[PDB]
Amino acid sequence: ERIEIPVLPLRDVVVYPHMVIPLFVGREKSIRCLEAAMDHDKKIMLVAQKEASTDEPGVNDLFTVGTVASILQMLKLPDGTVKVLVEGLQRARISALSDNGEHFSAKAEYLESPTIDEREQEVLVRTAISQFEGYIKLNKKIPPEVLTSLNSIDDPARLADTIAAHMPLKLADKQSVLEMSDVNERLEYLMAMMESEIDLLQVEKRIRNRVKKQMEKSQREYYLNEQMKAIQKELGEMD
Repeated sequence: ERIEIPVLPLRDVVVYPHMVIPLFVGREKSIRCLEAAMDHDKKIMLVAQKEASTDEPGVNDLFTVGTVASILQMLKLPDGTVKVLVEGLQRARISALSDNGEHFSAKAEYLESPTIDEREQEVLVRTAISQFEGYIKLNKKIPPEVLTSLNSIDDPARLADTIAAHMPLKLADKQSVLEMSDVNERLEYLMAMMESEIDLLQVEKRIRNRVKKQMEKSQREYYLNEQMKAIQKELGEMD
């Protein structure tokens, strides 16, 4: 499906379908289009830029693929900056964009491509939820309950986007997950990201524990030895 709407660049985020996020916008070149799209069926195209998070992005500075996202609110703030809450809807490819003065006009696509063998994908889904489950245990910044809340949800595409959204992926991976149309492939990629992380978090934990035991052993040695002094002193001062 061909769609002809405007593009808002995101400095360092990727907004996945069914992901809700506050964007903070303070440019003379954005808000005016964030309003003109507000009263135009409430739908925005969200494309992230790349290397040198340059405040004045050109036309080659955007990625090929983005997210169509609806606007949940707009809110002027004490410093003149609009907090705009959004929800991502579906991914779409750039045919060609256009810097029409300030904002960006663009065409035109839609995400819609699954895979064969739903037995493999059944397993692969189960493996993914189960890996995430063990992942939040090591992450712990993530609400232990949005795991189980969306443990139910059928949608594999949505499962993968929920996992992507809740992990501290680098941009490149963020976008490559957006760019992958095959839901199986992105589930296996994210399972590779989780595992990598998990390993890293196990290394760091072991290190932190060796380090704590050392601090505690050293501190106690110093205390015991300030004791020995203070006693030898009180003893000398006797006969």
